[PDB]
Amino acid sequence: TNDVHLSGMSRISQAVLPAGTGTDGYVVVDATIVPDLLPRLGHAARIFQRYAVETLEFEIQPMCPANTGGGYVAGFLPDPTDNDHTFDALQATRGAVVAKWWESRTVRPQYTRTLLWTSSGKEQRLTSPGRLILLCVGNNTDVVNVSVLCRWSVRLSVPSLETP
Amino acid sequence: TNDVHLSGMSRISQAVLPAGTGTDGYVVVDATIVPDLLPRLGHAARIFQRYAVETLEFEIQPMCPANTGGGYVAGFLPDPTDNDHTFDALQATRGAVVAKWWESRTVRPQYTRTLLWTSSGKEQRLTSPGRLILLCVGNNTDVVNVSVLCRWSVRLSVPSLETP
Amino acid sequence: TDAPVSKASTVTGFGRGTNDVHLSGMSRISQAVLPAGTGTDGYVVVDATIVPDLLPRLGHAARIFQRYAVETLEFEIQPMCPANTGGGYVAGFLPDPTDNDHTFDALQATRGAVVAKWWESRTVRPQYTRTLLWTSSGKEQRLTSPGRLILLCVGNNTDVVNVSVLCRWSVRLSVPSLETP
Amino acid sequence: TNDVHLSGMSRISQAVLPAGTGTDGYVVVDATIVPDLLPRLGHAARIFQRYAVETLEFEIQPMCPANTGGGYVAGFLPDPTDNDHTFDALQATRGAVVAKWWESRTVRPQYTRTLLWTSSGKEQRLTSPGRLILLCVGNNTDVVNVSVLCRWSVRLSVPSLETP
Amino acid sequence: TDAPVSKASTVTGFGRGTNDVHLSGMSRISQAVLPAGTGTDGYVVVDATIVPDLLPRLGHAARIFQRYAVETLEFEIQPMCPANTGGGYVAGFLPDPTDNDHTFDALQATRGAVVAKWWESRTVRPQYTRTLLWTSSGKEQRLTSPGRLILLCVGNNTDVVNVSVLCRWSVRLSVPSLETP
Ligand SMILES: [Ca+2]
Ligand SMILES: [Ca+2]
Ligand SMILES: [Ca+2]
Ligand SMILES: [Ca+2]
Ligand SMILES: [Ca+2]
Repeated sequence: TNDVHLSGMSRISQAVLPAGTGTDGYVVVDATIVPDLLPRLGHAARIFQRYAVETLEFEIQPMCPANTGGGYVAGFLPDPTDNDHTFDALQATRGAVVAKWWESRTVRPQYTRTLLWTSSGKEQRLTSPGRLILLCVGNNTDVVNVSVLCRWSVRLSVPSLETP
Repeated sequence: TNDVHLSGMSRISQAVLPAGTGTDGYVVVDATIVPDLLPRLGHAARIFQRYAVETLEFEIQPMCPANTGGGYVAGFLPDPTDNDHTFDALQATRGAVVAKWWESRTVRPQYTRTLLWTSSGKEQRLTSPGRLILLCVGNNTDVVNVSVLCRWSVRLSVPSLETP
Repeated sequence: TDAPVSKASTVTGFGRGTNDVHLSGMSRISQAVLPAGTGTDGYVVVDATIVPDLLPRLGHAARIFQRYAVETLEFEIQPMCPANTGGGYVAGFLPDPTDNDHTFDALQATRGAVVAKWWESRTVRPQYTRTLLWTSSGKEQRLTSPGRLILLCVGNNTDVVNVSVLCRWSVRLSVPSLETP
Repeated sequence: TNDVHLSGMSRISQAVLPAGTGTDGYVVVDATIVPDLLPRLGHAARIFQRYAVETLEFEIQPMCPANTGGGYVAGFLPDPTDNDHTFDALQATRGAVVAKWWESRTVRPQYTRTLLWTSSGKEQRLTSPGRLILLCVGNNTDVVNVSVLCRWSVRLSVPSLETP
Repeated sequence: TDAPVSKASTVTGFGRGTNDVHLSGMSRISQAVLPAGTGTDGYVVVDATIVPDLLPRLGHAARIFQRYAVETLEFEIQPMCPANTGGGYVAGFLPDPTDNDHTFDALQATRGAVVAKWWESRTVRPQYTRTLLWTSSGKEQRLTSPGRLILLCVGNNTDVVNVSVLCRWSVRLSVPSLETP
């Protein structure tokens, strides 16, 4: 048919959290997972109309001095409209992880296996499988550079060219 | 999987219509059927993101003297965005009933079986299967204590804590 | 193929719409609230000419059709007054829209007329014309409406009566068009 | 695997030949068929490294009055390095067509089915299946608006983002 | 029939030429005359890149075709010197046109290489690429030529040697065109 199964890895966000401001509940990476964020999927969505996320797995890859004594929590809220940035909301979601700033982690969430829309629109629940939230649980002694890699396996369909 | 199946009866609305304030077309209960209204299902959906109604059967218990004069009509619009609160909408829809103020009737409605969302959004078309309306046909004589009990049976999924 | 001066038109499917819809349903043609003591013998509670405009969901469907034929027509008087009220009502269907006589005898003559007390419901199964009737209005209304429902008070009423006249229509529209108000 | 199959029609070139400027042998469209020219396939190949043409069928739509005087000849050299832009090359190759300025013809060419590259290189012999030429046979009378639409069907591989 | 504004073109047989010719033959790719005493070890007697231009009768045929595939290639070294001359020759076919190494070991490594004395003839049955190669030149010559024949003096020659390198090519041209110099 018209379906194409693409996959790859991408860096949705990279943030330099300064030393001393790593207070609990402070959002570090609060990103909405739309095809725009992923570069290869960004190019591939412009030539299609409806996609479905078959597999989505994030990786937190902090790069900090070992003297850093803080921690992070990572989660994937499957509701793009959600504006809650509390620890309990993250931890309740499937696949949420808690770790120290010197340990990379993997988040395996529960994405909705439905046919979404590549393009943007008025309602975000039809255009984004969810949104990733990372909170700095503990105060960090040193500046921490955090990178949130993503591994996606979408199924594009309904061929059509579009514009940003 | 995560196909939590729940069922049970719950009072969506308790209304006290005063005597002599039953002008025809007066709306007694105008409730958008979201999981938050149902007590047990409210707690259930506070820890889930998606639900899908599998069996919905409202039943009306008015506690009134058998000699009271008046009547009630009940219906369930399968479109939450509809704001029409007249007898025409109720008589048009399927499963609507009309009865005397002392009778108990079951409003077996036509609802959607897709996967809706347990939280608010821009449109209610993905958050609630419809809207229940109860209108006071004729002028009541005594005081009316009506209670609408909802026999619901939904299936939840996508575990995630939520805050109202 | 050659290049002609002007090529032939290629509109094939023009004026080939559907000419048969068996629309049916139930609707309230009249709602009345009689104050106590005003139900004098002969008072006209309901005087409704059965036209497609009167029926709400049938009006829009008849707007896009020329002729309709009533296949099944039934009325159901449903008073909502208590069982302690005194008086009677009579309900009937005059098959002549131009008739303006409003008396108990006139209704009683017609087939299917019902006489009852106000605390009891009745169904008026009438005699209507099966022929095709035009949807739109005209000089003579006898080509547009099967008849007129009339509901009278047989006797003086004691309490306040809230009657409701329901109709179960079943038409078969044809001759497609886009009739306009 | 990574055998993304795509297909569709796309206008490689829109040309406006002025009236009275149709000297015989004038080249209207001289396009090397790289994926960049095709709009949808351009976006597709910006996120891939190798493609392999599986079905290539150009079709010419000139919008001209039926009474115009002149003609067009079209061909597809399967060698991108060829710089000959004369009628001899077109009449030699397979699938070439000649017609009046108001007629639509399909240039069914002889192309290579190997795996080419989506980016530039020292030689075009591994980056494009060939070169399309459209020549103005005879002198045009009116103004000519020619559009060449390419029915393409390629298979991409080796995912990698590229910048033009 | 009617008279159209402009009649349709009637060119039917356009761009339908033959795309398969199995041209074959034999030709001399190099003729050398070595003066006595100059056949020092390692001297390059023959260094010939096998291209359609080099083969005389194949050049014109490849001028009217795009891609050719070598189906059978064989070389025959035929010295014409007497039997009283001392020294040896080595002949081989490097399958890489860009290779410029000219040593005895390089030829000896390849399959089909021959080493002989000057008063004796040998046939070089080489290993060539069966794939389709473009007739015309380009940026990379590895898509245009199967390889390069190299003939060296193994040892110092005593008399004057007149060697002659013959090639038995057998190609299969395709993808018709009118390629130009
Ligand atoms: Ca779109
Ligand atoms: Ca939510
Ligand atoms: Ca009419
Ligand atoms: Ca590249
Ligand atoms: Ca060439």
